[PDB]
Amino acid sequence: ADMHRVIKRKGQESFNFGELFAYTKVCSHLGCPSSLYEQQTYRILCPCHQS
Amino acid sequence: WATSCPPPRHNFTELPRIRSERPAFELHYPHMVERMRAEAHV
Amino acid sequence: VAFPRLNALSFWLFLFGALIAIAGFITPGGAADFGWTAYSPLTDAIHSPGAGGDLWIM
Amino acid sequence: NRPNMVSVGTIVWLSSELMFFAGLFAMYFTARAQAGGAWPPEPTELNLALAVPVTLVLIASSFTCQMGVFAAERGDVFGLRRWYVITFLMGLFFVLGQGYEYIHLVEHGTTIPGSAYGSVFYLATGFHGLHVIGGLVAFVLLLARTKMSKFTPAQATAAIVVSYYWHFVDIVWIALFATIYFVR
Amino acid sequence: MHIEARLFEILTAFFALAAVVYAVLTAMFATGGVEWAGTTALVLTTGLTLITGTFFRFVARRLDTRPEDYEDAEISDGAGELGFFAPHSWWPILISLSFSTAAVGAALWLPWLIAAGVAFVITSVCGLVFEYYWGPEKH
Amino acid sequence: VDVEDVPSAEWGWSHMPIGVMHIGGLLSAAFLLVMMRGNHVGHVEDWFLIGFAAVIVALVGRNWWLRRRGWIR
Amino acid sequence: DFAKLAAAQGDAIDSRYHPSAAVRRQLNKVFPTHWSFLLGEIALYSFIILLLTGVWLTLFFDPSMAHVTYDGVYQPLRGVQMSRAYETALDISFEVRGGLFVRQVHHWAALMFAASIMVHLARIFFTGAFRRPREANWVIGSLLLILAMFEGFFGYSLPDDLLSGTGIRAALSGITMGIPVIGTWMHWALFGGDFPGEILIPRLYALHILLIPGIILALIGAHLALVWFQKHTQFPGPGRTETNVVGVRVMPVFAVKSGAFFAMITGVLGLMGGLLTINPIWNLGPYKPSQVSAGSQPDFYMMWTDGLIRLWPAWEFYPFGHTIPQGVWVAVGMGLVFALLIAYPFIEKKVTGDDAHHNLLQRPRDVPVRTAIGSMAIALYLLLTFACMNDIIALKFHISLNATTWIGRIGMVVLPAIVYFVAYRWAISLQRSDREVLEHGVETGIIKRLPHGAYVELHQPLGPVDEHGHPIPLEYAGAPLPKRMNKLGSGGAPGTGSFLFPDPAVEHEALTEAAHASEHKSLTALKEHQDRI
Amino acid sequence: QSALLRTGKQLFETSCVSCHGANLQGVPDRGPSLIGTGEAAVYFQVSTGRMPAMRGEAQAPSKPPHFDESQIDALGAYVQANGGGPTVPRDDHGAVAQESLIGGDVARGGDLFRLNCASCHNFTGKGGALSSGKYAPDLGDANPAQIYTAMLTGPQNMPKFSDRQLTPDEKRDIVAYVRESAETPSYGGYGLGGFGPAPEGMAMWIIGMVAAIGVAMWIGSRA
Amino acid sequence: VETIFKEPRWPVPGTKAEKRTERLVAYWLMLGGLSGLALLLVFLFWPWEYQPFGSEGEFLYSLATPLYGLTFGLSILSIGIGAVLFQKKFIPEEISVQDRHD
Ligand SMILES: CCCCCCCCCCCCCCCC(=O)OC[C@H]1O[C@H](O[C@@H]2[C@H](O)[C@@H](O)[C@H](O)[C@@H](O[C@H]3O[C@H](CO)[C@@H](O)[C@H](O)[C@@H]3O)[C@@H]2OP(=O)(O)OC[C@@H](COC(=O)CCCCCCCC[C@H](C)CCCCCCCC)OC(=O)CCCCCCCCCCCCCCC)[C@@H](O)[C@@H](O)[C@@H]1O
Ligand SMILES: CC(C)=CCC/C(C)=C/CC/C(C)=C/CC/C(C)=C/CC/C(C)=C\CC/C(C)=C/CC/C(C)=C/CC/C(C)=C/CC/C(C)=C/CC1=C(C)C(=O)c2ccccc2C1=O
Ligand SMILES: CC(C)=CCC/C(C)=C/CC/C(C)=C/CC/C(C)=C\CC/C(C)=C\CC/C(C)=C/CC/C(C)=C\CC/C(C)=C\CC/C(C)=C/CC1=C(C)C(=O)c2ccccc2C1=O
Ligand code: HEC
Ligand code: HEM
Ligand code: HEM
Ligand SMILES: CCCCCCCCCCCCCC(=O)O[C@H](COC(=O)CCCCCCCCCCC)COP(=O)(O)O
Ligand code: FES
Repeated sequence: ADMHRVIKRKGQESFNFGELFAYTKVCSHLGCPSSLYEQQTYRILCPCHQS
Repeated sequence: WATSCPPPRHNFTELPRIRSERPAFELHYPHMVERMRAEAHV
Repeated sequence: VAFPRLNALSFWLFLFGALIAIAGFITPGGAADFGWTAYSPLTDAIHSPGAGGDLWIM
Repeated sequence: NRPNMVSVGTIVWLSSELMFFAGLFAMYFTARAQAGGAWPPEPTELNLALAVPVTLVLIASSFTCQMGVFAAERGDVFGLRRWYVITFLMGLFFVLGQGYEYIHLVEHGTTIPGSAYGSVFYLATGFHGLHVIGGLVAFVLLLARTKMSKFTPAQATAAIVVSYYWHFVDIVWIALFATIYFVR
Repeated sequence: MHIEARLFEILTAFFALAAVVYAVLTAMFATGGVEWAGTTALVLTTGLTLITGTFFRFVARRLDTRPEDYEDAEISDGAGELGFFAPHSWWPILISLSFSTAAVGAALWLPWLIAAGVAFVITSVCGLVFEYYWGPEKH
Repeated sequence: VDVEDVPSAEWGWSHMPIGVMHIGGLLSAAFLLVMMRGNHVGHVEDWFLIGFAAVIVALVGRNWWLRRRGWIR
Repeated sequence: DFAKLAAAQGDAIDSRYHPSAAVRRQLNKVFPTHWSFLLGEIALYSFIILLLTGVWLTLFFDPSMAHVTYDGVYQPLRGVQMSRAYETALDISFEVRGGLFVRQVHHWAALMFAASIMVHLARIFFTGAFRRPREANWVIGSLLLILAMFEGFFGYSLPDDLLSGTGIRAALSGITMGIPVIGTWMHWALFGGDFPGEILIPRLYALHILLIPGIILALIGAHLALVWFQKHTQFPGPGRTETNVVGVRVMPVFAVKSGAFFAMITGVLGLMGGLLTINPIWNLGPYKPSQVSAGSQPDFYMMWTDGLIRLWPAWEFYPFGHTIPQGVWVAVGMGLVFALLIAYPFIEKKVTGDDAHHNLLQRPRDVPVRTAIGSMAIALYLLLTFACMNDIIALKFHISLNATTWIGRIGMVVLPAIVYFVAYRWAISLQRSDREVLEHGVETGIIKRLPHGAYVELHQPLGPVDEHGHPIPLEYAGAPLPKRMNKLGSGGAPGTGSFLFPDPAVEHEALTEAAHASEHKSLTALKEHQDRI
Repeated sequence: QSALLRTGKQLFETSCVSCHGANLQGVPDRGPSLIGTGEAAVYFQVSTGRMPAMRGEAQAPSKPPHFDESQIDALGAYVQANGGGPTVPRDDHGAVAQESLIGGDVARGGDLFRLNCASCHNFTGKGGALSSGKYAPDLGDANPAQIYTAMLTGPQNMPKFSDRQLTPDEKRDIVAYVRESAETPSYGGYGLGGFGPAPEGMAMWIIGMVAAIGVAMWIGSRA
Repeated sequence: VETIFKEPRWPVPGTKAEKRTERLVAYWLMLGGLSGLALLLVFLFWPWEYQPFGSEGEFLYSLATPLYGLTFGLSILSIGIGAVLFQKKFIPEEISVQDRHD
């Protein structure tokens, strides 16, 4: 039901298998594992510096 | 109203005689002491 | 006054008590939303589970 | 002569404290009227084999506290310390006695969330127990002040007003003890 | 201080009459019998004035006419030292902060914060009580 | 500063130039405003920055005007 | 017997080394007895406890990153793959009698060591002890504070746990690799490869047990030697000048006081190590790059470093195919703080222009600008430290996490400004409070009603009095002025005796006369000495 | 049992229709649809006391349960009858399974907790703060069935852990670590909340430094 | 170095207060020795081995480390308290002035 709100990045439009998305667990800021994925808000939170 | 504005730290450098509910009025207007007593009751 | 120290204690106790109740606004749930008469069992944990109501009481 | 300002302030505040216990009494009486026949209900089983000796100790603490007042008015600081230390020890026994009774009541199924009777019983007696604990702190603080300076009439006044709070606490317990363990 | 005690006795009589009348008026007319939460407050409201009124009665009968209790008293009659009044103290603000710390802990139900607040309150209250009694340092 | 303003004027460092505090105030508001350039999507924080920057600017301007008119020194 | 032996050994030592003039010159040295002067001893005592407990820990710790399978007594970790560093760390706390107690005391000792330096730094800064001729003494101490933080940071990274491994991965790796031009060269050189490598823990272990503590001990020795030979500053007071020290000699008052203070510090650290759980590594688990936790804060002395990372905005620059991450801001800002802290006395002497010899300390209220600046720095440090703990504060205190970040972000500049204004007014306000006592005496708190109705408060003059009741105003001398009548002895004495029974009246009067006579000549001796000089 | 379904709808009509509607379709901007949620979602949401909610905020917090165990089963059955979904595990007697859900291999559960659960919560499961206003609650009061249902259903912001992603054996091992770590006493003294350096530093400054400074003023002198 | 003030703490001999103060210092030292002896006994005979969750001996093991710090901490702390009291009640009070020559 939320698939219509997905915005694709240039060069990565076909990187998903339907409704399955694969994102790196390493935070781009300092390398901490950012695995606080909220299912409803679709927000991935890094517990080290709150990204 | 019988002390300065603003009052000192201890609120009073002097104290007048208290004989009614209006000591300041009695102090500032001594000539009205007799009138208030006589005209108090209608 | 009769108790100069206790008179000053009332001011600060009141000021910090008032700030605690108002401090419920910064909470995500919000401050108290049940009215100043805080009727029961609306003010109950089941019907008022947020910390804003708890800060209002204390 | 002169009215004791500290005594007047303590007595006036003590009367206000009585209204605080009025709310606690209201909760107990309101729940009692809704019991329907069982007050206290099962499995709560109050025993007088422990409450009575603990209550008598608190009552006896008032007599020793009053003895210290006589020493305080006489100017005998050492006599004041002796009687207040004894009062503190027996006052401490009341807290330990009440705490011991709490453990057995909890183990038998009488808890604050377990029953409505548990709520009115624990908050009414527990808040009084907090007052006893607060009174014990007052005893220690006053006794510590006696070794700081010479025994002055102001120092003796502080001893008297502390005993006023202790007498008020003991009187409140008598009302609570009679209401709970006798008026069932 | 005859008038001071008379004020509380006047309130005592009215509170006692209201508590007795309202208790006896709800026992036979209110639905459910006696209004308990409501009556208990009225009965102990009388006790608030009774305790203060009785103490003021005993105090009045001990001391004679004070300069402020004399209809025609002179200002010079009250000359002399009144007592001790604290000139300054930062302890009261610390007591309020200590009490507020425990209240926040109680509101959010933080056992560690409640314990810290209670310890802070005792420490702050100790400073207030001992402020004008600490002796000079012995080195 | 002199004795009547700071009683312990000769006992230590007691004077700070007003230019440093006035310029620092402007830089304080400038730092608040530039922080709106970020990855946050919400604007509630943006209005808080604007309000604080405006308050700081108003205080700095009020002090500078009072100092210029001679009301305060 | 014993008396003969004392002289026998005493002559034997003197006949060989003649240590008579040197020792007597060390047993006659005078140190002031101010309470704040014992703050630096707490840091010294904590370091000694760290040395003793650290040596014990080195006999059971294996600093290796080689993965092994756990077969110890801890059931919740049987079979879990972990490094030898985490393998022996569990062995110390579980397989060695008293190892957990020693481990907990060592970690608490480190926290006391870091906290004592900060408190001791505050006294040096606010009292002006860093001035001439102690500019280099401040610089040496500043390096000790920097070394202590990094030494402790390498301390809890040794067990190789998931909590500190996450801190290592962020702080030690991501910031280092984010440095411009030569950022990945340092990371590659320090880690011996990519994170986590196989040499980080042994290198950290060596730097933490031999190199950094060796430098700290050398710096402490120079610091203590400089304090001992360049003399100790004293607060202004009766008999206190700028060419003499007032206090007690070393033997025996200072030696007993210093030795007793060491025992009580050890007891406080010993009690806390055996009453509060610190760093429960077994509950933390071995470090894995695929695992993380909320609340990954470092130790309190390093929280301000992590708080700066959280608060600083996402400001990166991408110049011509390159990248400058948000870690460069923290790395540069961290060095700026250390540079400002080390070079503060020179900055102060350049701005104020005061380059004179100073031996008497300044009360913090007498220097409002430095007190305000120090209060501003303390407020900024506290805000940075609490910003690192924002997530736990958000969870416990029911605050939005976005709110906590923005409160610290806006408060990072607003709060230091507010604290500076309050501290500046507070310091100047304290000076006015002292001026009131000088020109009016100590307020006794007794209110007296005059026959005409005037209400006046009895004042106790601190000096000579003029024609009528009002005294002549005294001059401020930089010393604290009494404000409580109880501190002047107006409260008397409760009475000689036990807490429950009184002593005989003759004994009480003799003791109170002896005490009253002792204070009469103790004060007179200072006045006689002060008048002479 | 037709009595159970009718009783559950009878509770729903007076408790849940305000935000979920009469036919469980969900009221827009007030509450989602309950179709397909299953009995496990209702059981967890009611036993934990989370539902019925009272207002819209970042998260509805936990509170004392509004319905007793009998009423939760009726409420769950009514929702289960509409759209199906996961069901709460039960023992032989038909009651909610509590003891049988404890796994026998805690070491596997600890690693699974660290990989999948200790991100939002902490290692000892004390909780954590989410993005904006939201926060992960403490796990020290949840019974094993509540943890199992939370894993099955995925409350407000919690990735749903299906029986395929996490097998019942893995789920049983996960709750074993959660239940064990809650009641294991701290070995080095007081646990200090089990949060890490943050309480350790605060306790240090308020105990060790207060005692050290207070001792110093006792030994030292003023002025 | 010049000592401008030097007097004995108890100029008047044969006083009950002096004997009471002597016992107070001794009591703290005796407490430290008793706690140190307790540390020796606790470290040698108290059950220290780790016990798994749900075991009978888990509670006793949970107090092993806490008892180590309680006995060790109270022992040296009591000795330090007695040493401070001895200096403040028996070591003569002195004030010494030393020329800086800096
Ligand atoms: C000279 C000075 C030097 C010496 C100083 C050192 C003194 C240290 C004092 C303490 C020493 C204790 C030693 C024994 C330790 C022990 O054997 O302990 C057992 C267990 O007990 C706790 O289990 C609770 C339950 O039993 C469990 O059932 C429950 O599950 C669990 O709950 C957790 O787990 C759940 C999931 O399971 C979660 O759901 C839940 O949320 C939570 O996480 C509970 O734990 P928790 O709530 O942590 O605390 C609860 C505490 C309540 O707090 C406290 O004591 C707080 C007080 C001390 C803490 C340290 C100080 C901190 C400072 C403040 C933070 C200040 C901050 C203010 C800010 C101001 C400024 C800021 C701007 O009640 C108690 O113990 C009651 C005991 C009271 C003791 C009072 C001390 C006596 C002093 C008397 C002195 C007399 C001397 C006079 C001489 C003359 C946990 O610890 C367990 O791990 C631990 O295993
Ligand atoms: C930079 C940053 C993160 C700041 C933003 C967040 C923020 C605004 C902070 C304050 C949070 C608060 C206090 C919110 C609740 C509402 C409220 C009452 C606040 C304002 C009220 C007000 C203005 C006045 C009332 C009176 C007053 C001024 C006093 C307040 C008293 C209190 C309780 C203050 C402390 C607040 C605070 C931030 C301190 C946290 C202390 C820390 C870091 C401890 C961490 C800690 C934890 C987390 C444990 O679990 C634990 C477990 C066992 C033992 C110890 C601990 C322990 O110490
Ligand atoms: C069981 C277990 C597994 C735990 C781990 C092991 C562990 C942590 C054990 C530690 C045990 C320790 C270290 C014990 C401490 C014992 C101790 C400190 C003293 C015992 C004696 C006592 C308690 C008091 C009464 C006895 C007595 C005679 C007292 C004083 C003794 C005398 C005359 C001299 C002091 C000797 C001493 C032991 C103290 C050291 C103090 C030192 C070295 C400081 C000197 C010093 C100071 C303090 C400065 O301020 C200074 C300022 C500027 C420049 C230089 C200096 C400087 O060098
Ligand atoms: C962040 C996305 C989380 C992850 C990862 C895990 N949990 Fe969670 N949990 C999270 C939230 C936001 C909530 C509350 C939601 C609400 O509507 O209130 C929870 C709640 C729980 C509970 C309930 C505890 C109680 O109510 O007493 C349990 C038992 C629980 N979660 C367990 C759990 C497990 C086993 C996890 C790993 C598989 C796990 N959680 C991960 C957020 C997040
Ligand atoms: C490991 C770190 C440190 C240790 C062991 C330590 C220890 C000591 C000790 C024991 C003293 C003796 C007098 C006193 O305690 O006041 C002292 C004095 C001093 N310290 Fe520190 N301290 C440390 C950190 C610092 C820091 C961070 C600074 C400055 C930023 C500093 C600067 C000074 C100065 C200037 C003095 C002399 C003060 C005076 O003579 O009055 N030290 N230190
Ligand atoms: C200023 C000096 C020191 C500081 C601040 C310091 C700090 C620390 C800290 C905080 C830890 C973490 C302990 C834990 O997590 O349980 C640690 C561990 C350790 N320290 Fe130190 N330390 C210092 C000196 C020393 C010395 C001198 C030695 C050796 C002689 C040493 C050896 C060790 C060892 C081996 C460990 C790991 C043991 C373990 O974690 O179980 N340290 N240090
Ligand atoms: C392994 C053995 C370790 C021995 C450690 C020292 C024990 C003996 C102490 C010697 C003190 C002699 C005092 C005395 O009165 O004898 C005196 C011997 O002559 C001396 O003064 C020698 C001076 C050397 C003393 C300096 C050495 C360091 C002492 C530090 C003490 C803290 C006797 O003097 P007299 O004849 O009574 O006038
Ligand atoms: S490490 Fe992921 S937010 Fe800084």
